[PDB]
Parts: sequence; structure tokens; C-alpha cells
Amino acid sequence: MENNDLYQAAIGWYRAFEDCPPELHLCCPKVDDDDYATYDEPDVVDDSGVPVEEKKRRISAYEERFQNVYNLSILLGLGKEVAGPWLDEWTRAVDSLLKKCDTCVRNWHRNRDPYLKALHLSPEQVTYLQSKLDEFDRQRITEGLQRAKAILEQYGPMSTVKLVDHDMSAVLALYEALCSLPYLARPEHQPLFDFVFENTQRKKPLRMQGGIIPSMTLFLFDESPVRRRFAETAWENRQPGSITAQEWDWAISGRLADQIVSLSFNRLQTLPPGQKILRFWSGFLFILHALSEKQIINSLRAMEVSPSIYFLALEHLGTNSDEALAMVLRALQELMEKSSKAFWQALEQVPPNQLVEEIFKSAAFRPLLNKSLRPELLVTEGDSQVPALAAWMRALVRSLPSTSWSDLCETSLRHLFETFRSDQAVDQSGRATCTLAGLVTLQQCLDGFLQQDSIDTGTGLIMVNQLLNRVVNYSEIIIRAASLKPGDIYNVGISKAAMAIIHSALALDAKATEVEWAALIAEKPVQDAVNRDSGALWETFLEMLWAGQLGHFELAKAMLMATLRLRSIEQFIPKRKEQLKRELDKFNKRYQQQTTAIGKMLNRLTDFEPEVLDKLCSDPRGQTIHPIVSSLIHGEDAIREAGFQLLKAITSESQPSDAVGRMLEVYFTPFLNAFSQAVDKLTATKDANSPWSHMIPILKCSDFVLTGLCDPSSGQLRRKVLTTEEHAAVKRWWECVWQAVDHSFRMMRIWHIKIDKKVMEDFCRDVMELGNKLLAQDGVMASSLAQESGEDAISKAMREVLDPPRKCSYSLADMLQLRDKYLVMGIIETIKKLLSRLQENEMNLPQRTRGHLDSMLKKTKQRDGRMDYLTKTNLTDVQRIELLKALGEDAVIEEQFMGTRLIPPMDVLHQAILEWDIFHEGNDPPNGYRCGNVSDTYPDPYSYKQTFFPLLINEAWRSFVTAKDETTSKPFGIKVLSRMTVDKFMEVTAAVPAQISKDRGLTEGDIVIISKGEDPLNQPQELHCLSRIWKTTYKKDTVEVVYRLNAKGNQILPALTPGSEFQVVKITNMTTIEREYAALESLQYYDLMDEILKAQPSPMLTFGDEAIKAVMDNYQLNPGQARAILNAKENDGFTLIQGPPGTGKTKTIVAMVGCLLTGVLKLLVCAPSNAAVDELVLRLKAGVKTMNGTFHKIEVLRLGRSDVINAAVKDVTLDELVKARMDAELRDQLHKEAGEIKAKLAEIRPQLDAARLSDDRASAMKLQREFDELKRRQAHIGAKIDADKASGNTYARETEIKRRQIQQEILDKAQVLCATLSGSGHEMFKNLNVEFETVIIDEAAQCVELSALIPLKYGCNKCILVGDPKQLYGYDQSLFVRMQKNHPKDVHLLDMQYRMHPEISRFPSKEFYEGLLQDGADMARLRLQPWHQSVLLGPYRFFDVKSLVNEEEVKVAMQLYMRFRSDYRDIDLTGKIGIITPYKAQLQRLRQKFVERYGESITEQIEFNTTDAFQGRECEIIIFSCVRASGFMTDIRRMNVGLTRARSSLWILGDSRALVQGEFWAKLIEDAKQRDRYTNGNIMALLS
Repeated sequence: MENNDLYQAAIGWYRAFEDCPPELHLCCPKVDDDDYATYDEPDVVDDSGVPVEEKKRRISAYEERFQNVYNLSILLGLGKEVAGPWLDEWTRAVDSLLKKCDTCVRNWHRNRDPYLKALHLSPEQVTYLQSKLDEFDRQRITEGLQRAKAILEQYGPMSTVKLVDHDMSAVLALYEALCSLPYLARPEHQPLFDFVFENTQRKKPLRMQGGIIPSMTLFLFDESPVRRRFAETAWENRQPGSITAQEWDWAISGRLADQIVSLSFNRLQTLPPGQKILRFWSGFLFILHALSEKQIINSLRAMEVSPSIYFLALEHLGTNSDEALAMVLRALQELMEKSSKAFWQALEQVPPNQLVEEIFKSAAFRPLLNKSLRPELLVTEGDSQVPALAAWMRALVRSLPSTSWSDLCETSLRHLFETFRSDQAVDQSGRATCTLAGLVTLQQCLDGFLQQDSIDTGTGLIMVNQLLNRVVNYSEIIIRAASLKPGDIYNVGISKAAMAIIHSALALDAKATEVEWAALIAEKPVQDAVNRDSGALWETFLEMLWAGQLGHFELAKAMLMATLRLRSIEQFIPKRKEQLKRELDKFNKRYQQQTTAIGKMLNRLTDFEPEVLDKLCSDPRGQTIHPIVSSLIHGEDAIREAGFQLLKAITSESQPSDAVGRMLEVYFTPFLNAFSQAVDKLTATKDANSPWSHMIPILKCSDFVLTGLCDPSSGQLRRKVLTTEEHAAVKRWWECVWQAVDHSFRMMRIWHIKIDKKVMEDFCRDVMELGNKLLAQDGVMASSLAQESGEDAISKAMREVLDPPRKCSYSLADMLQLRDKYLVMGIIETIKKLLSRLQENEMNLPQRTRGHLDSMLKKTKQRDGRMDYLTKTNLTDVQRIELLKALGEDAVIEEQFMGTRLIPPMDVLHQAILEWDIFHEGNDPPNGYRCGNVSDTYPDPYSYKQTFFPLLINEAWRSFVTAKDETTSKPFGIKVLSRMTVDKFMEVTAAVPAQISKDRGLTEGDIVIISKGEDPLNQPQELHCLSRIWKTTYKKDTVEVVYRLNAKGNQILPALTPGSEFQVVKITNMTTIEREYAALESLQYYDLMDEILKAQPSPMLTFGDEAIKAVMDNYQLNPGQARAILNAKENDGFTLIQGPPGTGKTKTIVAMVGCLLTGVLKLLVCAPSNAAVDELVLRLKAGVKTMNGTFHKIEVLRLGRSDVINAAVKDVTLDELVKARMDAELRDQLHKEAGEIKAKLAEIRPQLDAARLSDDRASAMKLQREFDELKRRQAHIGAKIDADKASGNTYARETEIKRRQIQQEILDKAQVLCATLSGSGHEMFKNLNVEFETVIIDEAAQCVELSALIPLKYGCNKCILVGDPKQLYGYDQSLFVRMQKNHPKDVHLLDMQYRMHPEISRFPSKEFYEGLLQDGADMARLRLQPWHQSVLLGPYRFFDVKSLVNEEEVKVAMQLYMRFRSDYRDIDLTGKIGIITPYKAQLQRLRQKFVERYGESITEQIEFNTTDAFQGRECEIIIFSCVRASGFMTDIRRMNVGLTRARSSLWILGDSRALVQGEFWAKLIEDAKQRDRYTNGNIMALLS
């Protein structure tokens, strides 16, 4: 019942309208007129105090009133006639309220359409209801418009705020008119509406709130530009998805479909207008600027109109207007960007190639580039302005699937390279734009393919090869966009794009090679789609990468960065008796070709000009320098040679060492970091096939790096100062080097069955040389790189260095298991040095290292009972004892070897010598050292230390003081190098000329007075200290001497002369002193405890004398000579025989050698003087008579100085023997070939310059091939030359090994040797194995007790010494002195003697020998030679004088000579004149007086020598003349010496009063008065 039921529903609606409160906004959620709360925030706490619950309640009240008004839409359209005045009041209320809330009016308008969709009325009924509603709305709108027009006409124009006060009702009416779709559709209302809009919208573009309308949007397409601006302003305020889907249905989707129909191609069935298409696309873009991807897929993609926006655009691609086409392309790019899925699947019916073909076929494509070239149509891409085709291609490639990218790319070629852009109808700017678009598309595709991780052998390589073939055909197009001259107007920066494309292609090829190598190594499946001519691919790029090309810096850097990728690629070694698979062989061939191409590229890079190469080498990225290091360490021989040549060119050097040093001094931190990274990468090679032969290049590179960084003089670490980052880099380098050494040893441990004897020797010996260098120069480099001051911090730095070495200590110990003798010695020396220093470094060895040491060196009982090294080690018992001493368990050493000897560290004595200033002025040292008793043996072997060590310090200070004042040298000047402090010492290195080296006599172990003052000889205020010499090599041609100078802290460290030079002069030599000190410190374990270090001297024992006459008969001995020997000869220990020198001590020594042979037949003949050694050698070797009657002799070797010696014994020097044997056992063509190759290369360089500008393809190819071949040949030749230069070390090592072997083999044939204490001071004896149980010491009275112990180092058991208490502080009195004074009974001093005149020997016996030395037998008859046969020329003529200038004395000597030549006439005194004086000035005056008064020819007639240096030497006419008293030792004991040395003529000269200091002179005068023992007076009258 429409009437009745509608009236009931209208009664309900009238209750809901009037009965419900109308004061509140009925159609809006507003509480009142001033209620402007955030009604849009019902979920949030509304500003009206309505929280989420209460704001949702306000929204629900609004929605419930809206549902009431929805059911009451029928009430509003009921009509008054049906409902009387009810619908009239409803219309009045609608006019009052619906025209009051703008949002309510918009909602009602939008819901009327929803209500119409929900209206169940017939089409006529629905039309009638809509017509009635529209009639009411139009009546209201017309009344409002009339009121507004009247107000505008009367009151004139008013601003929006003013117009609000004028008629807010008119403002609301206009707002409704802004959404009055039917009124707008009414043609009659168009005039008044247009007039009102022009009167209103002309002022400003109204920024109304609450949604938007499409009327102004259509006016944007229409002529109305004011409403166009209004629409633009309204639409430009929304963000993505800012519009509700309800609004989308209300005004967006419906109007969008309406516009699509207005442009529906199927409905149009023809081409559309250009302006229409442009406006439609522009509106779509403006709307979609605030769209959402969710609104795209779920609403836009779901907007199902014919056709859908995707298919609609697929059809509308036929829009053939130029600017419209550009806008359409931009809109398509934007749409693809919004959702790639939408573009791809919404157009899934269209293949991408079909879409590309449709797009590229644009009619306006040609002209568009002309405008695109202009700035306005220059598409703002990134920071530049390129064609919009680039944006379209980038969007397409970005949104396309990876598998779908390939074929489209080929089609993109048709668009850009093959068909469309390749057409000749393109203008210059047009062709440039097309080429730029194609290049951009190719670059985008390459970049997308780059980010891939893994794939099988698909068609990506095929696409790369197609690009390479195109850009090879487009070598012109592509490679000359790359080679385009910049600055062109048509240029669009395509040069950079082409360069980046080349770089990306190289990187992709490298990644493909890496993937293929990994798959081949892993035997994983791989397809067989395409094969890449990587050699040819790079060759195509090589033509553009040719030298001298513009912009080559970026291309070269890119090529190097790309080649850095193959840094881990390793050539797959084919198996034995197996053919590599087709894939494997293809991979090998491709790798070889790629390596050759990379080498050619590196050669061309080095071919860049020195300025160009230098500028390029300063890359801020530094990755090129990392690739340079990789090439320097590349395992391919050709790659190695190319990298060496490139590095030499870059650093501008001649040899690899110089280039390394220059690089270290230049870019130490970056080069070090890159080298560490490269070493880490290369070392990561799998241990199954890690570098076996290739590690040799790695080892050589590491050795070069060490010799560059930590060299003595040119060492960058030594010369320069480290930085914190540099410190970290150096630590990383040391750790990497030690880890590499460890890996090399461990790999050798496994490949001992795979290491060839020569190759194993080379590798192991190089490892051992690196270890020697480290434990010696990286000890120095460690001091240079100490963490901080203090033993703790420096030892911490050293322990950090040793940590990789401590881990490698297990490998080092395992290496001791080897068998090569030279390797054995090297391993033993490395173990001793490095390990003992590490133990001294206080850092305990690893528990694994200690266990391995125990299980391979410690004496444990084997299963068979062998108490030896638990793992076999053939090292000698001495070497094994040393290895045990490394652990430092002397108890274990005794219990293992001794059942219960080497050189000790000289650093103690060296530091003592260096700190103890010889120039100081302390007679008593600050320690207050003094002599004392020895008891013939200090009461402990350790008491020797505990007491004689202070005595040793006293003796060392005395020796230093004594040598201090004996310079007698020529001062010299030296240039210093650096002042680096290590262990309170420093290094002084200089390349002194060979003349300077010969003059100064500089050699290792010498002490030199390093000074800066002029004449510090008398100038204590000058700078002067002492310095020791370490080692003197030859740098190139001068002598590079590095002296281990003392850096105690004198006032010359601040005068640290990098090159400022000083005045360095040699002082003395401490080699013999060093040997003496080492022997004194070391002999505390000698078997002479009971003889030298427990309580007493050696014991004596008597025997029978039956064979004394037998010895006399067999060896010209005597019972008196035997009686003392009766105590010494049979007994053992250390025995001495006392007696005057005239008792035949030399003849008795020869007889003693004969008697020792009678008792024996290595006999060590220790002597204190070299001349006496030569005399003994003559007497013993020259006269050989064993107990057989023949010349049977023990092989005699004189291990003594032969330079200052007669040449007669020079045949037994054993050093001339060594040199002769080596000589008997014992490139230029390479240098000539290198010169010829360098000349040919220089000549080709002129041809290179000629053909470089030829620009002919065949000529360019031939010239490039010739240049590359020349570069390869030059690299090979230079590598061969450098290898020949390096071979000097190997040749020297082999020669040294052969020399040591020859020396050992020759010493093996030796049976007896004669030498001195310093003779054993040569370190070679330690490496020599000799046996000695008997020793013969000559002239014990002429040696220091300290050196006396050295002769016992050979473990002798029987020893015989020759020393008389006569003929001689007290710090070096004697060892036999203790034996005699302390135990006179235990001594055997002969009383009876021979070979002297009783008259002559009476004075020596009585005054000096205490009458014990019984004179000779019948020297008037036994020695009845002229001496006794000439009565007047008596052998003992007793005369005396009665100032040492003293024309009396000197002229008396002259007169004695004139009587020997005039009174007597035929006396020759060739070494027979006993002219001995106690003063050197007197000796010189005597020589001058002879040469003047007696004639210069008489200077050789008489021997003029000092008594002290006349030992052994014999003279017949002993005309002695003492000078004066020195003090009972050089005066009275020298007098006893003279009474023993001088034998025949008592022609004394002196004065009794002046010689009263010597009571022996008074005794001689008294005996002259008694038995004519002298005769005073003036003999000048007697000679007349």
C-alpha cells in the first residue's frame, strides 16, 4: 500500500526527524553549528572529546541517521500530494539542512546513485523518481543561483571570506553545483552556471574541502582554463591511495569508464583525435599520481571496462600525435613502474616482443627526436636530460622477467640497432637519440644480468656474445660513441654509457668464467648453450682499449677491476693417462686464451706513457693496485712476466727489488694491504692442488717484499716510520708471510713423495733462508716494530709475530725428520736460532710444539729399547745435545748423553764491552774488581763464574784500556745511514769505496772510533765513541758495510745522521778477544775441575830412569831433560817443565814430539806466537822420525797465519789447499740477447708510433700483433735475465756447501795440527768433527791464563806444557804459576842442564837461577867451535861500562863494532849480533848510528832487535847493552830474561851508581873485582 504503508513509514521518518533532536546536525556528525571536530577520525579520539569508542559512536550515529535517510529517500520523494503536509515539511527541512552541510549534500548525492542501484523500481518508475528528485534539486539550485547573482550584481564583487558573509547559502549552492552532475548535464543551465563560475572562479582556484568532482577535470580537457587550474589544484593535493574505493566508484571508476568509452577504439572504429588522446592521457597521469599499487591491482586492474586501461592503452597506442605520443610513452612508463605485475599480466595476451614492435612503429618517431633534442622536450632523467625513449627502455627492462629480457633485447636491437634505428631516415640528433636509447637499454640489461648469483650455462653468454658481435660491427657505432669526440652538440654522454657497457661486459665474462670453473671443479651439471670467445671478446674491447685513446684512464681502470675477478681462477691440471672431457678441454683452452688476452691487456696498460701510467697509478679506489699485485703474484708464467714488466714500468726501476722498494716508499699502506689480500686469496688454493711449483713465485715475491720493507739500508720499514694503519698492515703482512711459510712446509710435509730432489732443495732452502732472515732481520724488524717500550710490550709484539710461527713450529719440527745433510744443518740452525730466541722471548712454545719436540728430539726408550729421539733424527750427538739444550734441561742432557761445549750467547760479553768505556778514567772500576788466589783451582766450576767473572770484567777493562792508547792509524770519514735502536745498539751502513775499505781495513768484529770532531786524539770535548762492525757485504760495486754500533745513549744519538756523515776511524780488532771471552765464559764445563776449578793443579809422579839414556840415544834427549819429564811424560793432566831457554827448549820440544810419537805412533800443538808456531812446524813436520826409522809422520796442518809467515809452510795452510781444490773443481749471451731485444723493441717503438696513426684495420691489427709479440718476448727475456741475476744466491750456496764439504773431507785426512788460541777462535771448528786427547802447549809463560783454557776445548786428557818460572796487577800471571808456587813438590824443575859455558852460565845460574840451573858440560870442549876455539875472541867476554844517548855508550857500541870489524876482521852478524836494549828510542838511535857511522850497508850487517821480541831467535855474538830500569819485572826480571835470552858475550853497558837500582849489576861488578866477570873503564883507548 503505497499511500498507507508509505504514510506509516513517513510517520516513522517524521518521528526520526522532528521527535529526534534537530538542534544537532541531522545529516552530519556535527554536534552543533560550531562543531568542527575531526569527524574523519572515528577510529581515533575525536577532538570533540569522543574517544575511539565515542568517536565510533558519533560515526555510527551519523551512519544510522544516514540509513534512516536512506530508507527515507522514499519519504523525501514521496511528494506532498500523497502525504499531505508531511512531505512539504520534509522538503522544507531538506532545503534548510541538506543545503547547510556540504559533506552531507555530497554524501546524499553519492548515495542517491547507490540508492538507485538499491532502488527496486521499474525503469519508468526509477526515471520518474530520479526526475522528481532532480526537479526539486534544480529548483533549489536555480533559486540559490538567482540569489547569488542578485547579491553579486548589487553588492558588487566580494572575496571568498566576504562572499561567505554575503551568502554562505550561495556558497553552499555553488558547492552543490560543483557536484550537480544533472544540472551540469542540463544544457539550459549551462549559461547561468558558466556566468556564476566566471564571476566566482576567476578570482582564485577554489581550495574546497571534502572530495573532488570531475567537472573541472573535464573543463581541463575543455576550453575552460580557470576550472582547469581549479581541477589541477584540487587533484595535486592527494597522496598514493588517498581516495577511498567508495569515492573511486562514486566519481573515479565510472567517469574513467565514461572517458574510455568516449575514446573507445572499438566504438570509434577509427583513429582518435590527437588533442583528445593527449588530454585523456594527461588526466590519467594526473589522477594516477595519487594512486596505490593495491588500488592498481585490486581496483585499476579490476576496473573491467572495454577495454581495460592496459588493453585500452594497447589499443590506443595508435594515438598518432607527436606530443600525445610522448605523453603516452611517459604514461606507459609510469604505469609499468607502478606495478610490473600489472603491466606484464594485464597485457599477458600481448607478447613483449609484439608490444615492442607496436611501440617502435610510431609515425611521429622520426620528428620527435628534433623536439626531444630541445631542452623543453629533453626528458629529465637523473641529473641529466636524455630522450624519453631511454626512460621507456629502462622501465621495460626493469619490469621484464629475466628470462623474458633476452628475446626482447634482440627485438630492442631491431628497435635500436637492427631494423628501426638502423634505418637511414634518422637525423643527426635523431640518430644520436636512437643510439643513446639503444645503449641505455643494453646497459640496463647488462646491469640486471650482473646482479645474478648462480645459473647453468644458459643463453646469457649468448646475449653477451650477440652484444659483442653487434658492437664489433658497431665498433664504429658503439666503440666510437665510446671514441666519440666529446663536446659535440649531438653528443648525449653516450661515451660514458659505452665505456660502462664495455666494463660490464668484461665483468660478466669474468663472472661466467668463474661460474664455469667452479662447476667444473665441483663436477656439477652445466648446459651447452653457447661458447664465449673471451679472447676475441676482449680483442673487440682491446681495439678501443688501445694505447693513446682519449679517456683511456677509465677504460683501463675498468679493465683492471674486471680482470681482478679471475684472481682465484686456477687452471685444472689434467689427470695422468687421462684425456680431459670436451667441457674440461674447452675450459682449459678458454682459460689459456683469457690469460693470454689479460696479459696482452696488461702489457698495453704498461705501454701507456710514463706520465699517463703515473697518473693512473694514483687511483683513489686502489683496486687497480690490487689487480697489479695480483698480476705480480699471478701463477701463470706469462702473466708473471707481464706483471713484473708492468710493475717495473710503473715504479720506474731496473730490477724487481728496486721497484718493490720504490713502491714501499711510495704507497706502503695500500700496497701492503693489497699484497696481504692477494696472499690470503692465493694461499686459499685447495691443499690437493695448492701451489706446489707455483708457491716458488709466491716465495720469491715474499722474499722481495721482505728485502724491500725490512732491508738494512734501503728498508722502508727501517728507513721510514710506521703509522697505525701502516702498523696494522705490517702486522698483517708478517702474519700472512708466516702463515704462507707454514702452509708451504705443511704442503711439503705431504708432498715429500712429490718433491723432486732439486726442487725440494730449492723450496726447502728458500723457506730456510726466509726463516734465517726472519729470525735475524725480522728480529731486527721486530725491534723496529715493537708494540711499546719494555720487555713485556716488545716481547708481546714478538710473540704476536711468533704466534703464526708458534703454530708453524709443529711443521718446523716435522721438517727435522728430513734427511738432506744441508737441509739437516739448515733445519738445526733455524731450530736453534729461532726456537731458542722464542724461549728467550719468555713465550712458551705451543703444547703441540712441545709435544712434537719431545716425540722427535727428546731421549725416550723406543720399543726395541733405543733411548733416542722418539722420532728418528740423524742429527749428530752435538746437534742432538744442542736440540736438548733448546729445552734447557741439563739434567735431561746428562741422563740422556752424559749418563747422569758450544758458543754461548756473546751478547753478555758484547754488552759488557760496549758499556764499559775504555776511554773512561777509572784505575779501579766502579765494581771495585781485584785479583786474588786461585788455589790452582777455584773451589767450584761455578766458582769460576762467581769470582773470576769479576776478574774477567777487570781483565776486559784492562785490555780495553791497553788497546785504547795504541791507535797508530789514519783517521777516516764515513757517511752514516740511519739510527734505529735495537737492544741498546744500532746499525751504521755505508757503501764505502773499495779504496776506503782497503785503507781503513774494515771487517766484521772490529771496533772503530766513530767520531764527528776533527782531531779527538787530543780533543776530549769532541764527539767520539766506539762501534762494532757487524757485516760487510757489497751493495752493487762499493762495499756496503753495516756495523753493529753501540747505541748506549751518548751525545751522538741526537746527531742521528741520515746522510750527514761523520769521521769514523778503526781502533782495534776484538775477534781474538771475543774468542777469549767466549772460552772463559764457556769452559765452566771442562774436565779440568780437579785441575782448574776444584782445589789444586795436576798431580806429579816419579818413576825409574832406565830409559833416559835410551831416549837420549833414540831422539837426542838427556836424563836431565828426562828427569823433569819423568814427572810429566808418563803422568796425565796439565804438566809443565821449567828450565832456561838455553837448555835446548826448542830441541827438547822436538824431542818431546818424537817421544809423544814413540808413545802414540789429533795432536794439537798450541803456541802463543805465530813465528814460534812456524819454527815448531819446521822442527816437527820437516824432521819426522817415528819409532820405525823412516820419515813416518802424522798429517801435519798449520792452522796458523801464513800471510805473516815464510812460504815454506804455506803448502800446509789448508786454506790454499781448499782454494786449489775448489778451483780444480771449478749470462754474457743472455745479456747480449737482452740488449738486442731491447734495441729491436726500441726500433719497433718508432714503427709503433708510425703505425699508431695509420688507422688502417689490417695495418692496425698487424702492428698491434707485432707490438704484443715484442712485449711478450721482452717480458720473457727480462724474466730470464732477472732469474740469471737471482741464480747468484743459488750458486753461492752450492759453492759454500761444496767448500764446507771439501774442508771437512780434508780435515778427515789430518792427523796432527799446530795453531794458536785464536786459531780455534774460528767458528768453523764448531761445524768440524775432530778427536783430541793429547795437547802440547808451547811457552806457557807467554800467554794469558784465560786463553790457556781454550786449547782444552777439544776434550783432551793428556797435556804437556813448556813454561819456565824464570824469563818472566798480576791479572794474567800464569796457570803454571799456580802449579809451581802452590805445589812446588808437584812440579819437576830440572837442576842439571847443558849447552852453556860454565863461566858464562855461572852468572845466570847464581844471580838469576838461584844456582839450581847447573851449567853446561865442557862448552870449552863440547862447544870447542871458534866460540871456544878463538881465545882472544872469547865466547864469553866480560866487559862493563862505567844515559842511552850518551856518546860514551852509543860510541862504545860503535867502537865494539869497529873492533869486531877492525881488531877482529871477519865476523858476520847476520842475525848474530845480540844488540838488545830496553828502550825503543835507543833501538832506533842504534839503527841510525849503524846506518850513519858504520854505513847504511852495515844496517843489515848487525841485527838490531829488542830483547823481548828475540825469543826463539838465536844470535852468536850477543853484545847486549841494557838501557835502564823500567821495576824489578821489566828491570830485574827482564834482567833474568836477558841472562837467559842473551847467551855468549857479557859486554855489558851501564854504571854501578846508575844501575844501583839493580843489585845484580853490583854483584856483577863485585865478581869482576873477584873472577873477572866484567871490566870497566874507557875501552876507546883499548880499541886504539
